[PDB]
Amino acid sequence: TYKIYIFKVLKQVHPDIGISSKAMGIMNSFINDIFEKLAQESSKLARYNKKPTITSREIQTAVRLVLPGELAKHAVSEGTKAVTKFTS
Amino acid sequence: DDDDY
Amino acid sequence: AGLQFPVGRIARFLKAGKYAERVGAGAPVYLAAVLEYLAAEVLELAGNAARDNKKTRIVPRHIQLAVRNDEELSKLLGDVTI
Repeated sequence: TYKIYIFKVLKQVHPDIGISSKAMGIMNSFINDIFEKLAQESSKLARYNKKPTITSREIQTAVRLVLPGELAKHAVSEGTKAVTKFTS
Repeated sequence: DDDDY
Repeated sequence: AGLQFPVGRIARFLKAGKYAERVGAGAPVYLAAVLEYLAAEVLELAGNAARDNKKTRIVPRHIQLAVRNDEELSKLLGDVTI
């Protein structure tokens, strides 16, 4: 469940604003739905190779295909920064 | 009714 | 990686569903950062709607308003009911 991680992010963006049980259920359904869309898409992309392998390249493509264009562009940049910070 | 998370 | 979202469960979930036989170490980091980005976008807009309506908490109505007024979120997420 992403609810605790959604809560932590809510408190960085709106320190002084809370969230109802029903609203948090909606946020958590959004995140699960996107996860599955990106996972399914990355699964097709990786299906080309034997030993199907999902790397940051498959995720990056999956993001550029599934997300609307301006969301995709910001998400790709976020994805890239996080792998650069992890790597270095 | 919709209590705080 | 800077993130609040969890990198750990992703590789295990992908293997256990046979989404792939192998997962690179960058893939879960990338994916968690993307999910965190989208949560932050929705929350920021939902919270703005709460504040604009003089509320101190986000309720379903605020998320519905946030998604409905945003062309890309409406496309990605679909309709929000109640």
